[PDB]
Amino acid sequence: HMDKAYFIAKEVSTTERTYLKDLEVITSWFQSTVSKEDAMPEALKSLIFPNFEPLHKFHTNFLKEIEQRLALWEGDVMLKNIQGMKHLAAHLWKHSEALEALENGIKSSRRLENFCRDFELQKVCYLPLNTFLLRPLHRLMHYKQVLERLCKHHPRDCRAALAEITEMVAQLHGTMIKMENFQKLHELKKDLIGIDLVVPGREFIRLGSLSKLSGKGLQQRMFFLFNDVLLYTSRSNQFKVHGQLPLYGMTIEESEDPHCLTLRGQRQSIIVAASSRSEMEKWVEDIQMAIDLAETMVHVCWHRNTSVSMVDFSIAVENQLSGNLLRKFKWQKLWVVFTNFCLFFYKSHQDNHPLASLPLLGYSLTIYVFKLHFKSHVYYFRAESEYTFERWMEVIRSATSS
Repeated sequence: HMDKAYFIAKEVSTTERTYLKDLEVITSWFQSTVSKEDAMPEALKSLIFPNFEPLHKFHTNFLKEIEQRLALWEGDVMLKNIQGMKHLAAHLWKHSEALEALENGIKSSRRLENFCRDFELQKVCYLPLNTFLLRPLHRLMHYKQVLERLCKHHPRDCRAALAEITEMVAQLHGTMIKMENFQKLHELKKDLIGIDLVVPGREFIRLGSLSKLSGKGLQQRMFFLFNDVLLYTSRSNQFKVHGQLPLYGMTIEESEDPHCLTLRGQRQSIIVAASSRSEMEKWVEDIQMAIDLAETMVHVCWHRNTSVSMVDFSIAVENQLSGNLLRKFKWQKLWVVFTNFCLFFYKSHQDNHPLASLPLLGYSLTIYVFKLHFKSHVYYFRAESEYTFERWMEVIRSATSS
């Protein structure tokens, strides 16, 4: 074909091909590492897997339907299977129950904790294990994004799919946010030492690097502003918390005694130096808005002096885009995955092991070929189409520089 409509189907199939590959990190890869141990209680094993395997055996049947229509071309398949997913919503409502359960067992069974982490260190678990339990619900969003873009292009059946998906996703908007802020709350507690942070009435705002001022000089420390408490590190294996600063009620003002600002709390007060001008201006609004309302990416941020928000996290999720393109410096052809604001390189399509991974924080996008410039490391990327070159920068530029 030779138009923007057909090119969409490629994006769908190519991102569906990795979606299944993510389920195969559970219905396949995590499955065998469970049956080999028999260490997971039959109460939990019959709670995570029964709600997951049908997703694979269906979306594989979806994939055989769409890729078939691709081969015929060189619409209806959407509304057909989208109407079919409605017989899967029940499973998706049991995901939040699972993620909460998968942590109550790690907080008790020391075997499960020592094993789950040991599984996370496998080279198929390219993302933290918890995030894989969300993918069945994330594929709901990226179906909306595709079917919306069709209702913009085409000048009747696509209108049914964007209507069906919306009502569906907006109904699953319940768990998709509860367990959304649950994961990045729990995973944060796996990188922070000296806390012992899972309060039911607690949310996550943002985190990042802010060169804290001290009597000595300036000291770059990590800052994790939560709903109620902003806490910070002290620079062994993980990040050792220094002190806490309960928000309500504190006063934050600008300063001159370095492009910075102070934070006078009702208890203790500290002076924080920003990384830029809009690193301050970003941190300020996130802080005061969490004060007024009160009435890993960690190592990447720390090592590059940038901040990441829940506001930011949901952005690099709506901007998930997998597919093929070519890469070389001053061509290698490889299957490339974009997820959690990070690049992932694969040898070929049907792999299950990342060749390498490019952390896209601080990288600048410039110029069917774009270029990801950063400090000294410079990469060139040639996309395989005209729409896929637009769509590639579409997700990258929105996750990298702006």
